[PDB]
Amino acid sequence: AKFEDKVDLYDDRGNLVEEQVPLEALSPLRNPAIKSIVQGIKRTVAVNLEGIENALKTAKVGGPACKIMGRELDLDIVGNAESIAAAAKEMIQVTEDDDTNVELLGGGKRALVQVPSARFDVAAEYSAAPLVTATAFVQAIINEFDVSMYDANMVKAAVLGRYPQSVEYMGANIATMLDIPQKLEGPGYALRNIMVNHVVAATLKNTLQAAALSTILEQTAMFEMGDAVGAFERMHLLGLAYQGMNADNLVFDLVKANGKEGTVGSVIADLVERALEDGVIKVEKELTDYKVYGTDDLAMWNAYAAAGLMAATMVNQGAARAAQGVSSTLLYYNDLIEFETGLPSVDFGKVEGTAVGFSFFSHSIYGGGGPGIFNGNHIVTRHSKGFAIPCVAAAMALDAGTQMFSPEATSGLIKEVFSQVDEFREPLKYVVEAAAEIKNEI
Amino acid sequence: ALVQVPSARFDVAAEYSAAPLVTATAFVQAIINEFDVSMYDANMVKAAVLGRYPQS
Amino acid sequence: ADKLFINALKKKFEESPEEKKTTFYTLGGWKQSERKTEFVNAGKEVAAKRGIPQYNPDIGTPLGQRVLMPYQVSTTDTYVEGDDLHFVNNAAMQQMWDDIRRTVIVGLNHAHAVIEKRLGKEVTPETITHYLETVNHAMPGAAVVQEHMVETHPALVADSYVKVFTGNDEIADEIDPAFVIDINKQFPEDQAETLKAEVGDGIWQVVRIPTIVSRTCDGATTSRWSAMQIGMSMISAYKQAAGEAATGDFAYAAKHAEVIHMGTYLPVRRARGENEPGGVPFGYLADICQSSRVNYEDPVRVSLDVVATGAMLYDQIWLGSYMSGGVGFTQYATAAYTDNILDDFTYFGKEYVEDKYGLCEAPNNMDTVLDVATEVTFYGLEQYEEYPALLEDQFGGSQRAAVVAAAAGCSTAFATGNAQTGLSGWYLSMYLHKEQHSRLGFYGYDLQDQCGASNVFSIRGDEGLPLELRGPNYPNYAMNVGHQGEYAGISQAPHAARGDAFVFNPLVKIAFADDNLVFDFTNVRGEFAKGALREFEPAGERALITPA
Amino acid sequence: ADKLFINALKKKFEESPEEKKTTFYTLGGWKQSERKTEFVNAGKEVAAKRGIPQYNPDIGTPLGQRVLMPYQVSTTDTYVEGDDLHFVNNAAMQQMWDDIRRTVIVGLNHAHAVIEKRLGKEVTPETITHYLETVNHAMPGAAVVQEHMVETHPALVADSYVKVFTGNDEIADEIDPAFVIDINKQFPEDQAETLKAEVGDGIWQVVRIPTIVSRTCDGATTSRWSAMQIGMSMISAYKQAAGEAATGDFAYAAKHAEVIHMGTYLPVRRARGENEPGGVPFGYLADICQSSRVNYEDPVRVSLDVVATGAMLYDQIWLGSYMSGGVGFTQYATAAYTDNILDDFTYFGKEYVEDKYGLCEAPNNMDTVLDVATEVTFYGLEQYEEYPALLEDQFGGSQRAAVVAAAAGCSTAFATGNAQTGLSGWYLSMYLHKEQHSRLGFYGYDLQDQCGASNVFSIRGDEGLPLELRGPNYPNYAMNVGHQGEYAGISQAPHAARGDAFVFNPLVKIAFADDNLVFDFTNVRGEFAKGALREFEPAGERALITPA
Amino acid sequence: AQYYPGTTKVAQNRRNFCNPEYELEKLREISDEDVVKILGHRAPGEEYPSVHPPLEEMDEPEDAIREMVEPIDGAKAGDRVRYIQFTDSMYFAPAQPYVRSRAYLCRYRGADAGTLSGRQIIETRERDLEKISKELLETEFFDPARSGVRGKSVHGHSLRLDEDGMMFDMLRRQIYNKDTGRVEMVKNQIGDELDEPVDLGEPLDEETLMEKTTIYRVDGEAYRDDVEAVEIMQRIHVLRSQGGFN
Ligand code: F43
Ligand code: F43
Ligand SMILES: C[C@@H](OP(=O)(O)O)[C@H](NC(=O)CCCCCCS)C(=O)O
Ligand SMILES: O=S(=O)(O)CCS
Ligand SMILES: O=S(=O)(O)CCS
Ligand SMILES: [K+]
Ligand SMILES: [Mg+2]
Ligand SMILES: [Mg+2]
Ligand SMILES: [Mg+2]
Ligand SMILES: [Mg+2]
Ligand SMILES: [Mg+2]
Ligand SMILES: [Mg+2]
Ligand SMILES: [Mg+2]
Ligand SMILES: [Mg+2]
Repeated sequence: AKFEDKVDLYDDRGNLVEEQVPLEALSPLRNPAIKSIVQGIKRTVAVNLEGIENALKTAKVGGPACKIMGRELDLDIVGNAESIAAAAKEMIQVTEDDDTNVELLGGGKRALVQVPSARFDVAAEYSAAPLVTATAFVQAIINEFDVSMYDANMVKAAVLGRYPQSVEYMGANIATMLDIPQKLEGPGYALRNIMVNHVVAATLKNTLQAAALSTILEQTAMFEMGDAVGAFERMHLLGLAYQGMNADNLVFDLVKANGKEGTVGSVIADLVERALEDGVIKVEKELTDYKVYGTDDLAMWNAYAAAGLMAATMVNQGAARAAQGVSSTLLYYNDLIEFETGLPSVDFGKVEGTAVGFSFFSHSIYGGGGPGIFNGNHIVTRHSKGFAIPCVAAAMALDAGTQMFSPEATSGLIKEVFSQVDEFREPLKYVVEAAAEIKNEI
Repeated sequence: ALVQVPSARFDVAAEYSAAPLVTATAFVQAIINEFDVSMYDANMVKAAVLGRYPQS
Repeated sequence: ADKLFINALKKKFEESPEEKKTTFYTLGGWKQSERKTEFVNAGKEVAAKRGIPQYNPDIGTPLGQRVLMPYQVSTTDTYVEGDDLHFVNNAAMQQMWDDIRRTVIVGLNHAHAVIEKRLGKEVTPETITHYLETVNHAMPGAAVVQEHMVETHPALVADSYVKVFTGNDEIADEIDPAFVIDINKQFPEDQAETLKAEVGDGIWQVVRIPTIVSRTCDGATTSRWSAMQIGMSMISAYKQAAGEAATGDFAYAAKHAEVIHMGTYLPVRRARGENEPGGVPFGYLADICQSSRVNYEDPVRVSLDVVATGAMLYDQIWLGSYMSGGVGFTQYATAAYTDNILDDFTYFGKEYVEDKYGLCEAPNNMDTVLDVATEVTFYGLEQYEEYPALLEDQFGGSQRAAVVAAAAGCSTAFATGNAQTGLSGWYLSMYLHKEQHSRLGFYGYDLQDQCGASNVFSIRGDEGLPLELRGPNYPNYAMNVGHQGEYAGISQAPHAARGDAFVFNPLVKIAFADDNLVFDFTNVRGEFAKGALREFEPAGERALITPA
Repeated sequence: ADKLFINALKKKFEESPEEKKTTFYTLGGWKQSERKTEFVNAGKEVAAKRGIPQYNPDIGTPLGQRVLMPYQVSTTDTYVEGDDLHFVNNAAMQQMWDDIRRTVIVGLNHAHAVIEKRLGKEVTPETITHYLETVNHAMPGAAVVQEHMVETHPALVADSYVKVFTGNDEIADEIDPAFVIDINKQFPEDQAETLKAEVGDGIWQVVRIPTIVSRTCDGATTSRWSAMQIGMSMISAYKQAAGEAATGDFAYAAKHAEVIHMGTYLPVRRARGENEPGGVPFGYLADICQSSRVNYEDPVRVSLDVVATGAMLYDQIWLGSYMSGGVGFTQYATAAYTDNILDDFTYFGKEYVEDKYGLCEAPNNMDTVLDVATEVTFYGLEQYEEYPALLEDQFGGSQRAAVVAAAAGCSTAFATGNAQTGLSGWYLSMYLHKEQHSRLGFYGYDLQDQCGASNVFSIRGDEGLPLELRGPNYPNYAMNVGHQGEYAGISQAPHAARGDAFVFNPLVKIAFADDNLVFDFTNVRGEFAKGALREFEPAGERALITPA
Repeated sequence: AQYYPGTTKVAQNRRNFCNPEYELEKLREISDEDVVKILGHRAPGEEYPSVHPPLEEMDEPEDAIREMVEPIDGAKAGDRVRYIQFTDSMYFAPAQPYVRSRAYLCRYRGADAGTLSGRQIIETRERDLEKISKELLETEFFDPARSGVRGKSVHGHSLRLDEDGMMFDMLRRQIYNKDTGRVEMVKNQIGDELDEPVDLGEPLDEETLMEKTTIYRVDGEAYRDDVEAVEIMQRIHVLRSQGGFN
């Protein structure tokens, strides 16, 4: 309705699911699956019961290497997990048939918790998830074992760590994909402060699903930040569709055509040809043996170029099966395409700039780290408005084992719990389905 | 002006900053579009609305 | 025997300490004091030099209508006017803080794993020793790879270096001992065994950046500066490309994944980065103080050395400057480390507990809290009632509240072996004191005090925490003098009675067991006395680069 | 006549500046350098005294296979090795930052309203003078109300004081002139009139706390310390109860309602409180520098004094220590204040603009950006191509990128009279330079550069801001050397060309027009040279309280 | 593909380096063993170390992207990622830093390229790196006087040449032999002495350097006179500027 654009949507095998879907059916503001994903990420907590038990038995609470001799408590938490989880659930829920979920995993070593959505509807933010979950499990453990008044503070420290002396839950044995509100680089950034490795872990390293989840989170943040309001809204929606949703099978087809022998440069050549074939760009001027291209639709050129960028990452880092060169792809795809065409690169230079710093901060002494530790809230990688981090998630999904700070190292607790959730694990499926459902309401 | 940003923006947001951020940018853009403020000058509209953010 | 404070009271006043009356107004105001006289003279010289009035004894009210007292630094025979204990006037106090602020602990465990896996290279005691030669050139601010680098003057940065420690005696013994904090040499045998078992085969760096840099910059500089020069030294000593993808793993490990900050960052109202005083938990401060490894046969001495460390840092520098400033809070803190007063009260409590229960043998419960904290509170308060000179010495109610309750809380923890019941005894002391004398501290003293009992054993989000994990940022504690250093003492007390090698973090305990520090953390009170006498030599000065 | 860098190039190298060939490897490595020789000897002594190896010229790679150059401090006749421009080795550089960190501006407008409207007392120049005498005793750390206070040594805190200013000449003249920043004395006529019009009848304090305190503590201490002693002095001078309800209005006014920090606090990844370098916006840095009020007939000189101020603070101290550390970033910054190179390029651009447009006469549009920034970029790059000695001097691409683009961006702003098109010209310069030489800066240099064109004129939440309001916390700018000080110069450029008295905050401009500061902000490059020569005398030393 | 605008020899050389259908001129022969020695990552006869197991040994789930993208040979094997780094003199070396990164991502698969003023690097799986490195070393990407293989201590891109026409090297890895007029590599790229030196052939003469260079300079072809290349850079600047605004 606001925009006339339509897109064809596909599954992660490259098969058509629904043709001619209005662009706004994919908007975070309209699509009910994106709403369910975002509310799900606000409300879901991983609880490490085994970790709580071990911290208590050794008195190792409050952060790395910390221990309080004489405070040890030996409680059979994992052996009584069913009871503890049920008692916690009774405190966590609002009513008995609401959407609270408390599910044991790993023979009671872990629990998936989804705090009821209704607590968030009367909350300013999202910290009720860890805070309600933490106190419910602290109280349920105390009540299970009749832990005394004198000892119960150790249970609290084992669950939530050094908070509130520390600002973070330092040493906690619960985890969420979000991080505390004080760590936001700016207001509106919370859906950006989600480690790439956590996205890759939740999607079980399926490259397209990782790219989709990351794009959904990034572009949803762009709405919360106001970046996708007014003049920019269509640019952001088309980015979501083409870079993260595989609209028109463009990413998929570019990878298919370049996967056997291709390079970043061969993907660029194919994308420019496709943009020309589709009327997105046209020759504006002839210089000496050089065509200067123009466009009457910068948002659409940006989106095609963004799909090419994702494909280039998949081809380049997929061929190496090593994620580190994503920083280089993000840079030189954009640098090469501008000199190839005379048109601006993705995000009007902001991907390329993000890539310059990200390259530096993943190959230098000064900060950063490997690709998986970045996120849209990281100072190095915040600058592009959603068009860079999803490529990093695709690259880390394709990494075969070259990283020390891999998702296995950083994100195991998150993987066990959050990959249980179908809409987190396979978002592309659910978002496409919801878009097809609401296609006639736009 | 009293502004109440639609509740649906908050149902797909982590927190509450969409209210000032969506309001600010809608009014910045509306002012620029009302007077056809040039590219060279429009950054002053932004400063007048939202202040020294993001340096502060 | 005489109470432990009698010598000091006899030095302060002409009357015996029991005498009830005196005469005032005869001493000539400020003119009675060597120090105030020095200040008046300096103020005249400063104001003339710069053309703006400055210190003037005739502004506001006339100091010294009573005796301006000397203070005995407890455990010493040094007596000084209190102005020599102000942190601004005491280079030992400033250096104590610089030595903490400029330290970080940085693992080599992830780093050695990156070397073996991503680079496919060996790590051995020999490659470590070469790395340590390299990093000890680089850390103070000198180059190892690029041409045309310009460097820090080695003499300006002579206090900066890197050592290591490990629980693996085989490696510890093989490295040049110049670079090793040797756990076997620094700790008595039982403590050493505990500490080595905590560390295991881990290898950890203790990095100290230059005092001149820490003073120019802030605490949040320390882990960055450390990581830059660890990074350069890894490149040089292990033959990486000088800036390849693996370089970033060393950076992330040294800055985030295997760093221990002394303090964590603070909320916005009191915005500060890492390695500032408010971020240092009470258990860390107890572990920084090194009294535990020297004075272990005397748990009172260990606990009160921690109180001195914390009262000075937390009340004088932190609350009295970072969080306020001006004249500040010298005597709110000196009450806890002068005139052997806290020592008298705490030795009484220790004896009470040792005779009635035996150390660490009392039930860990409210009955023990009520017994011990009440008995010690009434002893302390009785001393102020029996010795008018003592009451005129610790003239502010807050000072008395802190001292009496520190003795009561430490003694309760000596009985239970548990800091949490120690903390409950602290709050009970305050409530009893308030009722006994119909006063407690300053207008705001007992905010935490009145929240106190209910929050000792709470488990709620921003309320529940074992005392060792609390610190200056625990909400109720974030504002007020006369508590934080005493809480560090209570955190130390049960561990000192138990004979534990550390209170909360063994790495922090080992990291200050080092005579290459500028300040001597084994004898905090002795150091404060040396600074008061103008005899302590700090690092960081600019004399080498300024005119004669 | 000669290019302004020729004398410096002839000092550095035996060959003429145009000569393409030289011979290397013949100078004895570090032995060629007086300074490196001093460092080798100092490292031997440090290591021997402390028992830990330290500086060692044989660790890593051998410096000085090429000439280790002297640098001319621009606008001076002083030539020094670059190590003498490292902030650690340069007391002037350290004091420049201390003087900023320890300053806050605090209104008396709410305070005087509280006195009149709430205490029911009159305020007049006489009452203000009495208040100022009182606060000049109290501010350095001395008492005005309580008995038995212990105080800071006046000579350690001689640099701390309070002055005031107001735009009402007749009020200013009635307050004792020892305490007044006299706008008419410090500023030329037209600037004085502008500044007095901005201030009007407002009355503002400039408070400087002691350097020794700022060094012990942090920048967020400054407004607190200021407020405590303002509070005590309001009590004493206007005869309040010493702690009544109205006392809290003075606290809130001095700490929040009418305080102006030099820097705002930072977000958590780079957590810091107020008054740290990253919070100082570019327009404030240009205002702190005082070149504008003394060199106003030369807008190039004004602009490049601001570049020097900012390159040193932002790259050497801030990025090179607070945000990293080690050897750091001396020559990334010196490129912008040595050898008269940036001066040569910027005078070229100024003259080009004068000839084609006239200063501030060009249309404020992209046509002007394309014209000026391209022409000036090509001139600067041609100099490196024509003079091989120049290219070997500014050997790092980042240094050249910053210098060339600063001249291009300042020149563009000289033409348009608007900083935003100046900023666009900076980014265009980088793009042209990158295509010309197939290189630009270090690995991460052009993150902001490639975001740059699109963000110049953006209006989005965390993108859109006039350049004067941007600073080291603007997202794209938060990490990288070779930009922030140059942006402060571009912020100054159009205002210097227009003859404006200030860039962004008139109170900040006035607040540094004060010869009672320790650093002389009117001549930043001259002070850097004085510090390099070891001839600068900083505040904050502990010599009076340490052994002779 | 068109690669780069402009009508100079510089611009054509930039296009030729990027265009994988342009046959890079081979200037010198280097043995496989000698490429391995110059790289310095493994010893002659040393098996390729691994960072993870061979792909075939892994239990990877279905992933359409993985399935469509063929891994390079070293990725199939689990090879370490290693590097080769070059410094190019501003006195008319044939390749230059952005030229290299742009060209590498057109020509080579699975490549992590980084550009800096004084050094330019590619990181990829070790066996593939050895094949790429032979081409970087044998062809007109490299001149043994005006380019250097340097994993550290890279200073020299902006320095005056020595009397032999050689770029500065703090570590003197490449030595000009007056008796042959050829350069030898005497150390590997990180600066360790080689058992035996590697012949790198003769430095290109001035005429040939000028034919082959990709740097614009006032004393060669000036960028400001390649007006079509400047036009495109200016165009990019303006279009990015407008796009960021509205
Ligand atoms: C003006 C206030 C209100 C306020 O916000 N702070 C004050 C004053 C402030 C000033 C006093 C300096 C000066 O004289 O200029 C300083 C030093 C803080 C600063 N700005 O540097 C301070 N208090 Ni006070 N403040 C103190 C104390 C106290 C005790 C003093 C009781 C007594 O009988 O003497 C009482 C509170 C109480 O009754 O419990 C007190 C009050 C007060 N405190 C009353 C003034 C009392 C009076 O009119 O005499 N402080 C103390 O109890 C001991 C430590 C002492 C602090 C200096 C140090 O620690 O060395 C000083 C701490
Ligand atoms: C190890 C890195 C990677 C990294 O993360 N930082 C380094 C090294 C680091 C170290 C070097 C100190 C030492 O030698 O021990 C320090 C001083 C930072 C610190 N830890 O104190 C630094 N760089 Ni670097 N770094 C610099 C520069 C540079 C230039 C040098 C090019 C040349 O041809 O000489 C290049 C980047 C580029 O090519 O553009 C560069 C690279 C590199 N930079 C390469 C090493 C290059 C080499 O192997 O020789 N820096 C500069 O371009 C000039 C300013 C200079 C900085 C020191 C100062 O500002 O005085 C120094 C800034
Ligand atoms: C990126 C970030 O580091 P982390 O990724 O958070 O470790 C940041 N450092 C920097 O920005 C380094 C800036 C100074 C050194 C590089 C100058 S080009 C910081 O320490 O907060
Ligand atoms: O008088 S107050 O209790 O307010 C301050 C004591 S320092
Ligand atoms: O080589 S880097 O660009 O990473 C660092 C330059 S100081
Ligand atoms: K400091
Ligand atoms: Mg019970
Ligand atoms: Mg044609
Ligand atoms: Mg030995
Ligand atoms: Mg000693
Ligand atoms: Mg000593
Ligand atoms: Mg030796
Ligand atoms: Mg002067
Ligand atoms: Mg061959």
